[PDB]
This record gives sequence, structure tokens and C-alpha cells, in this order.
Amino acid sequence: VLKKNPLKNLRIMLKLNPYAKTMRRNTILRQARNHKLRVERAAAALAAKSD
Amino acid sequence: QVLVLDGRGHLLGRLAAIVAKQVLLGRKVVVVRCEGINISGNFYRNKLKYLAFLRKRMNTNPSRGPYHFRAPSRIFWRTVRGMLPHKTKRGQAALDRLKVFDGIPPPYDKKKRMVVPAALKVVRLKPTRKFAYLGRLAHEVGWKYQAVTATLEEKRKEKAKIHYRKKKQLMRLRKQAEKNVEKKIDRFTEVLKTHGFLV
Amino acid sequence: SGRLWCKAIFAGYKRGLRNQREHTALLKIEGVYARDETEFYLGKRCAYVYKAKNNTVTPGGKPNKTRVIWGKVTRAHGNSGMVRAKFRSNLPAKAIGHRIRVMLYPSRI
Amino acid sequence: EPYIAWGYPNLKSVNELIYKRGYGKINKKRIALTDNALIARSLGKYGIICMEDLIH
Amino acid sequence: PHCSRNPVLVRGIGRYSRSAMYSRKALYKRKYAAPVLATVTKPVGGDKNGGTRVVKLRKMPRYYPTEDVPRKLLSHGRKPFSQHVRKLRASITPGTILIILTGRHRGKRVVFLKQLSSGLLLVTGPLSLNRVPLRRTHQKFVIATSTKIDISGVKIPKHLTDAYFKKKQLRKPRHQEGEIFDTEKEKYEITEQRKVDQKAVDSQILPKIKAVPQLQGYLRSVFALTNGVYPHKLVF
RNA sequence: GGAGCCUCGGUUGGCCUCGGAUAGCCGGUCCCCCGCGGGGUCCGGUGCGGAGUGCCCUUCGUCCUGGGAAACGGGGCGCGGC
RNA sequence: CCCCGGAGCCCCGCGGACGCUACGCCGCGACGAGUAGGAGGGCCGCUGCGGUGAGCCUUGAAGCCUAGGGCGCGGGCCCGGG
RNA sequence: CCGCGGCGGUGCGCCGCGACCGGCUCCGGGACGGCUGGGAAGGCCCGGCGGGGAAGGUGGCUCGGCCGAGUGUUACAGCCCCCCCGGCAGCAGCACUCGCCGAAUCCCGGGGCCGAGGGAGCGAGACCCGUCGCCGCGCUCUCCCCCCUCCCGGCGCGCCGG
Ligand SMILES: [Mg+2]
Ligand SMILES: [Mg+2]
Ligand SMILES: [Mg+2]
Repeated sequence: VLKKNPLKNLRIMLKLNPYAKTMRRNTILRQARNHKLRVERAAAALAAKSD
Repeated sequence: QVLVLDGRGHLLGRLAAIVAKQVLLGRKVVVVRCEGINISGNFYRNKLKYLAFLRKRMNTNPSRGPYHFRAPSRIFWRTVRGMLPHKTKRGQAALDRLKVFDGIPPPYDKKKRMVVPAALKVVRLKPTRKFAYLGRLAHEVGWKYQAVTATLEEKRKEKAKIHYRKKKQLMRLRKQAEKNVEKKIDRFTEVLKTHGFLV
Repeated sequence: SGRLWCKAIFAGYKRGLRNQREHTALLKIEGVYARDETEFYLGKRCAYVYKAKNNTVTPGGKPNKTRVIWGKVTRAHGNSGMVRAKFRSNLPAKAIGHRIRVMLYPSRI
Repeated sequence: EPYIAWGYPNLKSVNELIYKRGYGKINKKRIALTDNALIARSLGKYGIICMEDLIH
Repeated sequence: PHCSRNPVLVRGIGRYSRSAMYSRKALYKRKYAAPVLATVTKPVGGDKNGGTRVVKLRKMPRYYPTEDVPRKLLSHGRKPFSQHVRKLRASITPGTILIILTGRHRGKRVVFLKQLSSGLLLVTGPLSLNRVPLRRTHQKFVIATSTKIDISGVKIPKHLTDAYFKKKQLRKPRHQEGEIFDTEKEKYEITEQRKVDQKAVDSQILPKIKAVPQLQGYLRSVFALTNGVYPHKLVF
């Protein structure tokens, strides 16, 4: 068998450890969440500067 | 397609190394005004350093032994040769690209000639250090034709002064011509300072 | 109607001091002197172009005396803008300190 | 000492090592840990049944 | 035949879950309580005296070679060129100007039209200015210059596709041996449909490029590297 | 002017002050001295050098016709003299 | 709730390779400096004998030569021309 | 013979492309954790409390046009600086890159290079072939609705019905 390395090959990772699916479903969503909240903070800082 | 360098003001070894690599990469190099090359460390230092080199000779038949070239051009050529693989074919080929002259003769006198600022004395030495002109050194070690080279360079410098004067006068006419014409070149001249010249 | 290839010189093979690995040329590209100014040229096609006694074929042309050895600038080599190349046949040694054309045309521009 | 470098590895370090370069000694044959079936087959008598358990 | 109930988050990772999906598809309430010899398989025909004959479709072969190669191993994720996914450098947007680097139209400038089905670029250096017709090219042998005509509302013909811009001639046998056979034929003739298409596309393009001053001149010119100018340094 | 072996490298040019460096470059001299220039003083400009090699020059499709701005410039390996 | 001379087959216990010169074939790991010295395998090589190739050979054997074509890690070998 | 139909091996010679995997080497984004629950900083300013250099000051002298410049002395604050009390949201290892260590507290996208090396179908009336494990999904055998609209159909480019 060819050893495909898990840390690149998502579906090899899942086959070894299927909980990685969820751990990476979270920490995209969590990061996207936090990016949004940063943009809103920045907008609020811009609004405060304009005021 | 040909580097012409003004050997004046340059450091003997420092210019040589830069010339050597260029010559190895197929660039044809001309070094000119070699007597003006000047070497770090005081004059007496370097005289003794040359006079040692002169002592090195093949005891049994000096006619074979190390050929001590006196001419500054040939000195420079020698030190450049030291930074090539000059026993090989490629090393020899490379040496044959190089061309070196005491003073500045007629093909190169009417050519703008570059300066290696990495080998330049003003840059590379501290101003409180001493150095030797490779003309004097050559003169005192045997070189015959310092005086002749000097006189020819006066004539060359006089002839060059004229050329410069005429170049200046043209540049002056160009500047006046632009002022004469600056309404019928206005919307060309405008675009040549949107894209960032003339400023 | 003009030149569509950047000028470069064939500096010599990839080599330690005393072992030369003839399967990996070194290329000094003109005007580029940093392991920085060289991301442009990575993966670019490059030709050593040299003519010889006997005639050959020529794509889209009548037979000619010119021949080329094709290659490919693989990666940058050491700080001062030198680059490594790899040619479908190794380079002659005759060829040192001569022109090799680096093309533009696996462009990422 | 002068023949080794060593220290206290991270969690990440343990994960990287095992996943990227994890090979099980299986009938004395160095074999890559491509599936749990291998780890379980050898270590399953210890409540170790997947790569994660090995890391743990 | 609904579309995909969870969207894509990353290649291979859905936005939702198992359990979130169970809820959306609704596996609750969608529960499915469900608890040769004589007769010949596939031959059959007619025919006169004696009776009707039983033929055989796909009859066993009349020769076997002395040895033959033995299958392969399936291999998972190799698709044919047709089924591939096609890319494009962001630099190339429709109506941008290119420098076509490779062919006979070498260093000529050009107006990019559309990415074809192949993944080639369709291109026109309006035949009138540049002498470069409606023509395919490759992303890779092309420099995407930062100069864009606004080509938005030109109806490029639907019928002009990858298939049409494709070389035509030459079949197998004929007289063959001697000093003849398809060394002649000689010329790719242009055809009239091709000229009409060029006409139709160029008329729509050309007026837009004449709205940008000097641009027709630029497109007339050819690209080349001169002394003291280095691709890495300059921009396009 | 025609063919025809062979040897190859190349794949825009740069037609020039001198030099200085704890300094330089350009102007203009109203004014003075020397042989259109050279030297001086004085003044006015530049000086991380735009009268910049980080530069300058040159353009890179061919033709047609029918307008504008620019316009006597280019050629005939055009021809004789200084 | 039935029979493979017919389930149509990813498993088939009814019969079994394209494979099986079992001194064969196939799969996984690991490893590979070497004098003196030891051991193994040589479809490496020389000469002669018992067998054997319904072998080859004046329509040209051996030997010799070969900028001819090939094989083998190698000892070597095979083909073409003379 | 024309089909280049389906399968199998191939390419005369030189080439190029594409996507998939393996191994690399780089690039660009973003999201977090900890600390002297970071240190400094910024911004707003207010009330105090001292100390220092040394000043819109004064003074001897000097240099230029009462003013500007240069030294010198005692030193308050009308140039600052420093300590001490008390209090504000703007911080955030901060793109005002001043100084870390990291990642189940971590992810995404992109570029260059080298490589593909194996082959679970040799049945006589029914495949010359899939595919194992993993992801999920996606879909369907459940009904709903909404949108956009590609093909086609209808009506007035617009609207309505795969
Ligand atoms: Mg003598
Ligand atoms: Mg040529
Ligand atoms: Mg051994």
C-alpha cells in the first residue's frame, strides 16, 4: 500500500480518525465567525471616528 | 557589448576580481588607464612587495622564470590572470576576452567608460589610510614609458575638453529649443510626466 | 519582429568544489541579481541554441544548420539571482560562458 | 548526551510524528499505519483501537 | 430531483453535519417499511424449412491469440480530458488584451474573447488591425496585459466553439505509394462561414477599441524585449 | 552580380570632460583679465544627483485613401570639393 | 422458502490459473565497505569420455579478422559481413 | 468497403497540453491561546504631590539684522521630562510590523520542481467489470414552497409555464 500522508489527504485522515471531519467543520465556521465579528468591530470603530 | 572600465581610482585587487568573473562569463572587458589604478597600503610597502616578486627567479635559467612585467597594464593583466583558471582552455579563452592599456588609446578614448564603484578607492578605503599609485610603482620598478603616457594623456585631455564644451553648447541649445517650442510640445510633454519622467 | 526571450549565460554546472553534477546547469539571467527577483523565471522554458555542420529538420520550416537543447529553469540558486536549469540532454561544456535563451512561455503572468 | 538532542514534545509534535511517519512493528516488519485495523490487530488487547488511541 | 441540501464549506467538507442533515432531508417521516436450461436467454430469429432457427447475438470468437495482456487495477480518480475541470488566470478576464507568445502570431497583441469548452482561450486581434483572426490559444503561452476593452455586451456567436476551430483533413488509403497522395491538397482554404463570423465579431469589437485612444495603434504594434528591459522588472 | 562547401559566436544603439569626495554640477555675467572661446570675482539655480547609466537615444507589422496637428526633411551603398 | 451443466458472479465449500520447470511461481519487510580468509551460485570458459539433440556442415566446419547489430552486473555469449 | 462503433494492446520520428495522486520546496491569506490574565504606547482630559534638565526667562560676553543666533549662571513652570496618588471605552503581542512563545488554543487558497511503475477475468445459450475500506453528501422511492432562470412551450427585450 502507498502511504498517503493524512495531514494533506483529508479522506485518508478521516479513514484513520473520522472525528477530524468535525474538528475541521468547526475551525472553518469558528474562524469565519470571528472574521465577521472583526469586520463589525472595524465598522463600529470607523463609525465612532466619523462621529 | 563591451565593458570599458576606467582603471583610474580603482583598487588593484578589487577591480581584478570583478573583471575576472565578467571575463569568465564571456563578457569582453577593456580596462584602460591602468597607471591610475591604486593599491591599498603605503607606497613603500608596495614597492618592497614588488621588489620581492622581482627576486623570485628561476635560479638556473632566469630566461624561463617568472616574467616580471613592469608596465602597469601588464601588472593589472597579471593580477587578473591570478584570478582565472589560466592553465585551462576556458581560462585562456577568458583571458583573451580581456584587454588592458596603459593610458587610454584611440578606440576607447572616444567611448564613455564605466567605473566599478565596488572597487573604487573613495568607497573601499578609510580616508586616513595610505595607498600607492600603480604608475609610480611601475615607474620605480622599471617601467620606461610613464612620461610618454603622461604627455599623450595631456593631449587627450585637451582634445576631450573641446568635445565637452561642444556637448555643453548643444545641451544649452536643447534647453533653449524646448523653451522656444513649449506650446507645440505641451500635450506630449504632459504625458511624459504622467508616466513619470521630466520630474 | 523583435526578441521574445530573456538573455542568460550558462555559468557552469551544479557542483561542489570537487564534484560536478553535469545534469544540473547554472544560469545567470541578465538583469536579475537576487533570490527575490527570480520567481518570475521559475518553471520557464529555456534553450541552448547552437548550429552545426550537418543539416537538420525544423518545425514549421525548411531544414537548417541550427540545433537546440531544450531545458527548464527549475529553481533559484543562492542569493544573487543565479538560477538552476535542467535540460532534456546535459549541456556540452563547450557551451559555458555562452547564450542560453530563457523563454517567457510557461507564463504565470 | 552528546549523541542526541531531546526534549518534551508538544501534542502537535506527537500528532505530526505519528500521522506523517507512523509505522507499526507488525510481525517484525516495519509497516505503515494506513488503517486502524493494523493498530487494533496488534494493540487491541490494551484498549488501543485506532490511531487516536495510540496518540493518547 | 432536488439539488444539494448542504452547501460546500471546503472541498470535501459540508457546512452542516450528519445530524443536521438528518433533520433537513428529514429521515424522520421518510421511513420505508418494505419486508437458462430450456428457456433461451438472448438469441432468436425466423427462417423457412425445418422450422424457425435460433441464432445467437454476439457469437464466440473465431481466433484467439497465443498470449494476451491481463487487465489492470481500476485506479480511482483518472478522468478523461473532457471531464476535467478548467482553470483560468484571474488576469485574463473577457475583453482583456494579451500578448500571444508562441505561434506564427508571435508577440502580436490581441483581444481575449472567451474561455472555450476545451480550456483554450478564443482570441481576436481584430483581423483588420493585427492580422490575427478568431483563433484559439493557450493560457500558458500568453501574457495577460493589464489593458481591458469593455466587451460586456457583444453577442459572440453561439455556434462558434472548440469543435469548429479544429483541423480537418486527411483519410487513410488512396493511391498512397509513388510520388503523390496528400503531400498536395496544398492549402487550408479559409471558407466563407469563417469570414462571416470574423466580420460579425470584429464589427462589434472594433468600435469599442476605437473609443480608447491609441489602443488601435497599440494592437497594431508587436511586443518585443529590447536592451535594458527585463520581464521580471516591467509590468503587464 | 549568380550558385556553393565550411567555421561559428551573436539576436537595437550610446559618438568621450576633468575630476572632487570635510564636496561637487549648471547657468549668467552687470564687471574685470587672457588667447568665438579660457581664467576670475559676483549673483541665481540644482545637489540622496531628472542637463539622473535608477540614465539617454532608436522603434517593432506592410500597404491603400482623405482629414487634422507637425512640415522641407529623407533618400538614390546619389555623385564632386574642403 | 425449489436444481449453479446454470447463482451469474467480489465469493462461490459442484470444478478449477493466463500462474503450477513446486529446484516453479507470487507477496511483504529489512538490509548491501572489505585485505588475509571462508562459503554459495555461475544457461561463465577450456579439453576428452557415456548418453542425447531423425543437431549443424563443400548450398562451406574449425580457426582468423571486423568504425556491422545485440544480449548479459560480470565471467562471457549470440547474430551480420569478410 | 465505410463506420476511427465497443475492447485490447500501439504510437515511425520530434512535440506540447490537461486534470489526478506521491514526495518536496516556497508564496499569500485569514482565525486563536498564553504572559507581570503580557510590557510599553496611543487618545481624552481633570484634580493634586514633589524632584531634575534646563526656559516664552533673566544676565555677562560674543555674532548678525528692539528682533534673531551662540555660549554662561540660579533655578519656579508660562519647553519638557521624572516620581507619587485616582480613572476613563480602543484595545488586540497591534500594518503606526517597538520587543515572545506557541496550535486539537488551526484553517483556507496558490505557485515551482521530480516522480507515476503496480496490474484481485483464458466459461460452455446470460458483463470482456466492476470495485474493497473511508467521506459525506447528493439524489431518489416524503411532501411543501421560494427564487433565479438554460432548453423547449406560451403570452406581452419583459412576463408566465428543465
Ligand atoms: Mg632590463
Ligand atoms: Mg540563427
Ligand atoms: Mg559486501
